Amino acid sequence: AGPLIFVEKTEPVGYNEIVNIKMGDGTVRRGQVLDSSADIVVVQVFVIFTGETLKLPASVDLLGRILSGSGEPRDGGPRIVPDQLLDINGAAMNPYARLPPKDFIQTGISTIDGTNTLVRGQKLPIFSASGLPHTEIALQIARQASVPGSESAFAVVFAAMGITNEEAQYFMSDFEKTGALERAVVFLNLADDPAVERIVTPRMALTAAEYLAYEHGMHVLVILTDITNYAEALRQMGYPGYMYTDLATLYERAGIVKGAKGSVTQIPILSMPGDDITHPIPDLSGYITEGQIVVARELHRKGIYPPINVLPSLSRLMNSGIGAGKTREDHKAVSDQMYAGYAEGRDLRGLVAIVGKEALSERDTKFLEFADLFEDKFVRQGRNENRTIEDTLEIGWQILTHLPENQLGRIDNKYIQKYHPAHRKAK
Amino acid sequence: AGPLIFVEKTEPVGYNEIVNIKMGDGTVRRGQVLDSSADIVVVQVFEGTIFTGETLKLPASVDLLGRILSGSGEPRDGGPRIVPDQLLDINGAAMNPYARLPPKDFIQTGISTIDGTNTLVRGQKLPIFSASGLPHTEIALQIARQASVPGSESAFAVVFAAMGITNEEAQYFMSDFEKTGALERAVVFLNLADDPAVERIVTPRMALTAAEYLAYEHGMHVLVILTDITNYAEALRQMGAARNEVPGRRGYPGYMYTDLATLYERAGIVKGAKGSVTQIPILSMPGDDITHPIPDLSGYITEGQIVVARELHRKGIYPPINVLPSLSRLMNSGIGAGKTREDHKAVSDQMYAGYAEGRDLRGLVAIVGKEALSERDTKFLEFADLFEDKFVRQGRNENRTIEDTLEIGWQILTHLPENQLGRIDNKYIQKYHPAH
Ligand SMILES: NCCc1ccc(S(=O)(=O)F)cc1
Ligand SMILES: [Cl-]
Ligand SMILES: [Cl-]
Ligand SMILES: [Cl-]
Repeated sequence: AGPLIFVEKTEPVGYNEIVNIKMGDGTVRRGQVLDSSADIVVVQVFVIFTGETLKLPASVDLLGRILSGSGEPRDGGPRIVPDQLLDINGAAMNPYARLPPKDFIQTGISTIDGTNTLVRGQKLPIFSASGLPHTEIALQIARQASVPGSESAFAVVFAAMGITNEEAQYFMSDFEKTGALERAVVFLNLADDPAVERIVTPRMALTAAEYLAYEHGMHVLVILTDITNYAEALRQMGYPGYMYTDLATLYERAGIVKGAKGSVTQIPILSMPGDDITHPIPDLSGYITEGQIVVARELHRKGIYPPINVLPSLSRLMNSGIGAGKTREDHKAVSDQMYAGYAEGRDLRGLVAIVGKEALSERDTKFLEFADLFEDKFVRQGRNENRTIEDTLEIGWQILTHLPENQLGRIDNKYIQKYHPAHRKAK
Repeated sequence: AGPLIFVEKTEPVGYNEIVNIKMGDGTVRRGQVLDSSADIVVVQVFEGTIFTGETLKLPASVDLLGRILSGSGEPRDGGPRIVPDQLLDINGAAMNPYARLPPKDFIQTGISTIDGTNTLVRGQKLPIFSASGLPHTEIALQIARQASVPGSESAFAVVFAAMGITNEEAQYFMSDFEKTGALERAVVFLNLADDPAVERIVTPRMALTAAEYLAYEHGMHVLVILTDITNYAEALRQMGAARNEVPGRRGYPGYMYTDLATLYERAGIVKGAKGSVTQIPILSMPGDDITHPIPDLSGYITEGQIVVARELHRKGIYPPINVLPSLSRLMNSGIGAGKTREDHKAVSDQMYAGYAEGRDLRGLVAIVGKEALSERDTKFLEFADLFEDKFVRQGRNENRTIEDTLEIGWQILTHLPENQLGRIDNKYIQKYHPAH
């Protein structure tokens, strides 16, 4: 029933106790205690205890720290000294502007920047499944993401839920050794930590991102891995009917912030369970309103990292993040043409398995070969290969040369003459 | 080793047996047997350069319409075997029917969350993405009974192919097609769970060959509904050379990586441009990836998808389609003046944006409480309820024309302040808004 609000444990409470919760403006909401850890009370909202909301200790000094799901140090450092104590439920400060997401976030991964571009303020889930490398892709984006040319500084907030010890040490090591830590706040919730902390983890993370974005004028990228495990924690506390509204209190929290010098961008990982007997398939579609990045078993089976299939992927806001002054003027054309040539080449793989390879026409054979060049040169890149959008677009142009120039129906002749390697002038 | 073909069994055969096959075009192929049922052999052919067989054929005639057949094209309806005009091979090699033209123009399914916001166009492949326990079967059957091509000079037909189904489901589909009269414009292929696996593998090939024959030889727009590609894949991963082999590992046969493309290649406008083959495949998320790895179904998703949402199912709403993750990539080629109506794109864009905003505000309401939400936000919050209750919700038997759909859209859009309709041109507000 009713939505979840998190409260600091200041006095003992009982199950089903009726309580008041003090909101950031001095008003109070009433609810009932649902559960609690030793330090955090979970309240369902509709003489008596009046509770304070659970707070994040907020400071620019959160950057470079690795913390638990409850905000406590996990890196052997001192507790955070706060500038502000901010309600993590999201209710003390409305940082979001009524503005659409826009302008480019360069992940350095061609199958996102090139064909499915992430924009500032967007929520763009990675949609994956058991046994696929969504975790490596999330960490690669956390190492590589930037906002080319932005006057606002950039930060990452990386929140991992229900993870093993082994995973935790791997994530800490990767952030530390690459320097990615120095612009990040990292929240790690272990599988064995109290379960209440698992559901507080993304609220801590989004609070930190809102504080950096709005009070320090930053574009902040929040990567949340992964929401299925968060759904699991609600279930443990089919999925509960209130889960769909609860998820909305996570996916409402994204966008450009007031003043438009900062933004909160989310990339949640939505992984489908590999055995629905023990882990039922949750409906996480509420999070998918601005497109998705699809991690595909076919590509992984073929030994290609990252195994992202651009055809089912989409970024509904891409056009607000690309072109002259953002990426390059020819970006939309090249994206459209690669998409169309790869879709045609893939259908032609079907055709070769109907009529045989030697029956395909010479033109069809160019498109068949293009689908292989696309997967081998454009989709495939190294774990630590950080490609600028220029790099991405020039790979695109090189593999597009395999097609007959007269078959480039998605590219304006003005871009063919300016950028196609057969016509472009050396400057 | 190349393509898989399907052959009339006339004697027992062994695995990997070399066979000569007379093809539908009169030429001969040599190939190796992979598997068989009582009456069908699956053969992988060799390029160019013992048992001699003929290919399994569809008995193609316009008199397939009105008939209920098995996966192999045998009658299920107590009628006589089809009398063929032509006997066509079924693997996709027959006819060479497809044009190099883009899909376009409207198919009216009568369901608003398809036509209104994610429009199906002639020649498109638009999958329904769903999961166990959701009503994807009912949606597939509703579109089969309701679909048409408004204003087209070409005749319309449905090919409905159901794979791996129970006897009770088969009984229900027969009754439904018969009782509503949808049968007279349909060919129905029913494959049962306990029919041979190889018959399940042939089932979508029979169906697509019938659709290509009616589209290309008879100038029809044909809508092929395939339910469920997941159950097709669960048969495929146990057939022939795939048995107990693991995707991505040595021993897994190359043809497994291209089989589903032999189904999804088979759609489009046909030569002559008087007809077309449109597919609505059902892709149910299987739930058992660990124990039954199948070919990746994502290859089927290139022109959008219709997403069936358990949230909406649990709220009591049918059809429980969530338009926000749903997409039709070819929608703009099927809408607007002379296809649907000139305000269609604007109304869809505005519904989509208000619904997405309202759904975000269900999160903000939970964060701050209803009493704290602004008057403007409350109107959008309410709009997402009106969208779900009035536009998404429609009856199983309710066939809305596109005009019925746009009119419901306008009505619910009057709940928003007119100055908040930023995706609708003023020309359209004055012409079509209920207050003007
Ligand atoms: N808001 C209630 C209106 C309504 C309308 C139809 C149904 S149903 O039984 O067909 F699912 C349920 C509720
Ligand atoms: Cl902790
Ligand atoms: Cl669910
Ligand atoms: Cl695969």
